[PDB]
Amino acid sequence: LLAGILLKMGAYGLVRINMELLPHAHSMFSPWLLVVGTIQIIYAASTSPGQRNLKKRIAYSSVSHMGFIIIGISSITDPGLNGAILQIISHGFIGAALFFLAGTSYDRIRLVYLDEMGGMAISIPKIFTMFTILSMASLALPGMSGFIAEFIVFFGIITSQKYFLISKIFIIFVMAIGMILTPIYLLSMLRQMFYGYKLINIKNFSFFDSGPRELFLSISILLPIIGIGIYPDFVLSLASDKVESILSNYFY
Amino acid sequence: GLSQIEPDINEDPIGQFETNSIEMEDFKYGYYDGAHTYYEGEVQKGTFWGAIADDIAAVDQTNGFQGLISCMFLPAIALGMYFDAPGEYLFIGAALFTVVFCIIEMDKPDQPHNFEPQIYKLERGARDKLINDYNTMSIWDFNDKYGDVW
Amino acid sequence: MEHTYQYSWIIPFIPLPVPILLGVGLLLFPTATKNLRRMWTFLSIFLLSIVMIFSIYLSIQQIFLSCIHQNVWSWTINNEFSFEFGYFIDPLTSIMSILITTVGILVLIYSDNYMSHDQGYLRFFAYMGFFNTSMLGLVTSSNLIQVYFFWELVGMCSYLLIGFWFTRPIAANACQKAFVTNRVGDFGLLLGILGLYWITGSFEFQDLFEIFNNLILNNRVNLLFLTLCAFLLFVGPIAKSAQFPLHVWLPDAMEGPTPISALIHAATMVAAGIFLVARLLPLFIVIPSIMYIISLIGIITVLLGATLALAQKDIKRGLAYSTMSQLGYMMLALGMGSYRSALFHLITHAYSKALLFLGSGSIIHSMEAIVGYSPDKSQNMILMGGLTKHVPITKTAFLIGTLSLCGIPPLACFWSKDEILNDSLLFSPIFAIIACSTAGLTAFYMFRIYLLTFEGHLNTYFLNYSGKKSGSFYSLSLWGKEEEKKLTMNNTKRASFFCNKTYKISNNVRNQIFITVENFGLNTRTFYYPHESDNTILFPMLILVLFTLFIGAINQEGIDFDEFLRNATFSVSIAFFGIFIAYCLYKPFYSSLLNLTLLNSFQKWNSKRIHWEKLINFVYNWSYNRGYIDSFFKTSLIESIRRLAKQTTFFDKRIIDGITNGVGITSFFVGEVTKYI
Amino acid sequence: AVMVQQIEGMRDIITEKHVWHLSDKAIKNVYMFYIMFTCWGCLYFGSAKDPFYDSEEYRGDGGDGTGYWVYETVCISPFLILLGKKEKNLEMH
Amino acid sequence: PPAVDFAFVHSVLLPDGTPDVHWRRANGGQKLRDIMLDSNIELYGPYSKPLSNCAGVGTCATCMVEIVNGKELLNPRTDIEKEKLKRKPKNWRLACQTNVGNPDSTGLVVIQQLPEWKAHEWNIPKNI
Ligand code: FES
Repeated sequence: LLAGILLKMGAYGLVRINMELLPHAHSMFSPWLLVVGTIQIIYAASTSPGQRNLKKRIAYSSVSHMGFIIIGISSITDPGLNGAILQIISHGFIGAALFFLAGTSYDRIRLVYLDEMGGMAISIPKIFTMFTILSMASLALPGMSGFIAEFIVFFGIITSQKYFLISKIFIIFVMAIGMILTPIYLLSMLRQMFYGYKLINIKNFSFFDSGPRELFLSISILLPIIGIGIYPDFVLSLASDKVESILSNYFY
Repeated sequence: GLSQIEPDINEDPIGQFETNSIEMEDFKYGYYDGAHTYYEGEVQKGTFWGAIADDIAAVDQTNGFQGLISCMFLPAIALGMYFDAPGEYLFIGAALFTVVFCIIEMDKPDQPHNFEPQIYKLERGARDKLINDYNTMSIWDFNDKYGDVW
Repeated sequence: MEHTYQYSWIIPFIPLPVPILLGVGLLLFPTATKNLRRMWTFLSIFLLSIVMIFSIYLSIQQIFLSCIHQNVWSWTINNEFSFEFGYFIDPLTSIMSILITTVGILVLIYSDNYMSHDQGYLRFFAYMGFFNTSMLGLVTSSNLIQVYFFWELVGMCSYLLIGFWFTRPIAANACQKAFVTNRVGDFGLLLGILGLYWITGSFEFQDLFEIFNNLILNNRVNLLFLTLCAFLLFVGPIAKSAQFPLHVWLPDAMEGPTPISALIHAATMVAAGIFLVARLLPLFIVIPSIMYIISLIGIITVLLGATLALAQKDIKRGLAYSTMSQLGYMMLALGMGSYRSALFHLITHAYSKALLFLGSGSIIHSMEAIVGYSPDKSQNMILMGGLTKHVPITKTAFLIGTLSLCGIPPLACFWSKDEILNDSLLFSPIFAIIACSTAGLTAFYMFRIYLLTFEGHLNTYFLNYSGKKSGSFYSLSLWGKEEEKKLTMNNTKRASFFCNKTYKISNNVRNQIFITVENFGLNTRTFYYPHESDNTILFPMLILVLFTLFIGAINQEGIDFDEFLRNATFSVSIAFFGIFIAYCLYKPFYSSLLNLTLLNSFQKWNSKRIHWEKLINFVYNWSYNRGYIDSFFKTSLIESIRRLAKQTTFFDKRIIDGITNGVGITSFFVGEVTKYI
Repeated sequence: AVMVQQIEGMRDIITEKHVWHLSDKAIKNVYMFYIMFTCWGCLYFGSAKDPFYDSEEYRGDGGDGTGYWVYETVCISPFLILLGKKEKNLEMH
Repeated sequence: PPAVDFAFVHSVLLPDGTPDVHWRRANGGQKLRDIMLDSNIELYGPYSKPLSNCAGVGTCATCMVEIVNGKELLNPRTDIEKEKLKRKPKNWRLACQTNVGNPDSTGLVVIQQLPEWKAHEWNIPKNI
């Protein structure tokens, strides 16, 4: 919930008390918040391979995925802000379940850094598959809510009336380098912590797998991600009308 | 884990990025990765119902009634639509189910994995919170090793 | 036509049942569903057969009536979105649907026994069913949204399938690379389809084909921006079809199973990179400079696909580089605008190289009984040696496949490449003679692949090399009761106990007494020979042989659906030349149809091996360093990103967390100072 | 729904365009059913035999449920052996 | 003339069960691959086909030969032999990267060709 819902106040706040309370000043500040978010995605996706730790990797992952919300907020569009709210909810589910699985993986393995903690997929296969599916959801992979979020924000950029093509090209380019760098750190985490074989861990450990409670946690946070990836209007439809009530304050 | 002695520092911090797996020189293919294991002949029967109910029975703390209501709850909400449309009845019944489940989950067994880590010394079966209402046993101070063997 | 296309929304989602039931089965009740080990297999094959039947009927209705059905629905309706997920059933879709369904069914039948000795075996079919669903949704795709959707889902299934054996770290590096490469391609695909929504505001194929015919006559759209957007839109196909920049994922994708080496490429997924270009040709021929770009990428990666496979000691990597060459041939054919010859080349290649990969897997599982399980042994083409004697059906299958790649005219598929070169040689001088040279090289390395495996002695039980086989055979000596009671522990027999003494030299005997202790015989004396694989591995190979023999005769139906003998004999001359250069080297002397008087003069003219000691050296260096492109990327692209990551986390932890922590350090310090002053 | 579209290049297109939506109420109802499923699972699987956090592996060594129990344990058991060592030296090793 | 005395024990034992020693005379030290190829003894084995080996540079691990009684006149391992083979009994050198010395050289190096696909272990006396 520090990443699930506590990180979203501040993103939601930039919508309430900044976007519809101070609109003519947001029209001055959002051009720079855009550059900040575009640099934020790359910065927080390049720091994450720098982290040997497992949990700090996902913390920086959250710093990276908040960049799309910053961008959708600074996108003076209906698609941009709808993608920001959708990414609030999507990354809520994703980061919540990812930190949950990293904590349970630390409790099972009692190792933190990715230099140690080699192949643990045969030890904890349920945790392996849930972590892989939620890394795919963090990856903006279609069939998950992260894709439609990190695509509707792009679409709000390219359909923006505030910005011009000389800037839209640079912004989209620096945004979509983020989705090259995000595979790098997420699948680096996966191949470091799960893919491999450690000869000293053969049978004498025989760690316990994901119990039914933890499996229900991960699955229960997964099913809205899948359901929103296959039908996004579980999240757009509750906000989009209100988003127009925001943007009606911006165009005139 | 335990590490009663201090562990040995590894003189080879293998790398910031590459995984901690063994090299392909020492990798016995087939047997490790399971690409040539699973010779059918050591497998067992239990075709999909003798191993589902076995797994449900493997992980369950549900008694006859608590558990029956668990099996009949989600079918009740699934028939809350496509058979009728009650409305607030569904939520009132779901709250009733949650509260009666929580009252039932004040289980007569206490299962000492529920208790604090400091309790695990030995002989904890003689401790019986299961029957003794108003236990009155000042052992949760956790600053001195009292002899609670009486 | 009236109602059968209303049910065109199922051909993606008919397989999806069994991966859905496996992902909730293997994840929640793994014992129970793995108890149904073989039933999910037949269920997957049956559902893929339903989709095969439906796609065959759709192809029949496509060739009957000339129309395209676009049964779009509405995904989301909030603002400019108005998203759809419809199915653009055109001739190209129908081709891709049959090409996916047939090869997927046959590869599933293949994996029924290839993976029967696999511990995690049902998750393989979960991945395969999801892969087939994802590709069937990719090709049945009305807008770039759904194309993109299933593009990245294909990347996901490629990652999972390549890292299917997650335990071996080489597969981990393979799958991480594959997904990173596919996403370097999908980067381009995303900021190309968004550039198309800028230039057109379309997110559909019905409108794009009706806009781009007249869009380039306007003034606001910059032609530089259009070619930039088109190149970025092609970068996706560059990655999926393994073209020159993003080709590194394919020869390293062999670390997974062989069935996926038949389905990932020579099949659905690399066919997707060709499908997208074939579908966007109506808006690539109009843009001026993108077509030359596609032709140049294809003609660079037909020789990077060819000069790489000349000396790959592995079977699957050589076939993968051959696939990388044939996909470049297809991208060249699209670069020539030949909308039909590229797809016929794709069909014959995906029914020939898939056959070759299934034959390679049967070769491999024949070889595991020899050398155990080791891809440096059980896939090492050199010590495959001779398998014509042992595995004849697989021999005929692999022979028909390789001869289909070389372009043999009567009993194989030359006519695809015939149309390729016929539409290519009167276009440009650069992209014609080098294409023919790479065709000759294709004949050479493919027949080398065939000859090093099948024709000859076994090279692993060979009694000139394998001393274990010799020690197992000669269970008794050649003297009976004489010369010994048996001898093990033979000493340094430098004089052979023949009363021989040395002349003026450095030394003859010394304190070096080394007992060359030999092994024993009459122990594990069986050493079985490679027997043929099971019948469910042969049946896919037989059906694919029937295909690539039936495809070789396909009054033409290139117009209905979508220097003749001089060019033919010239192409057959260069192909037979490559065949002959492979034959005179790799075919042994006791089985070659050539005359011994010529075969001896071959080595007599080349007994020096000095001009060949540089050519062979450079070709092997090329094939072993992988063109040095993998080394360049792993020195300047992923190591560059790793240096940048260490630099950025330094900047974060030291000198922007340094300020945040220096606030507190300075507060502590001023507190202690103003406490003590 | 059915539209025939002429295009110069390739062929004709027979677009169908079933514009639909789940609807405002059904979206609320699937939110309802999923929250009820979350209730059911939170209670039932919460009342399941969590095999890891019950045994002497987790609950034995420390097992409070924190993330610092490992580090404070391996920082305390050095202190406990040092204290037992001082007690041993108190009575002549 | 300065003649280095090679032996070149084959890996396959004879049908008698005894190894075969061939005693190639080739003069000087340039490269053991070029010596075994000029003097026509089996170095590669199944990699003896043209493109099945790197043909001298050292990029493959194919021309590896177990050399015993060869601490006298060799070049040391050139970090390609130390890397392209990593876990071997350390008597195994690549013939095209190793070098038996200079023209003015005499010695009795015995080099078991094809150490892979062999039955014997050679029981080298323990060093030092
Ligand atoms: S021949 Fe390649 S290593 Fe000597």
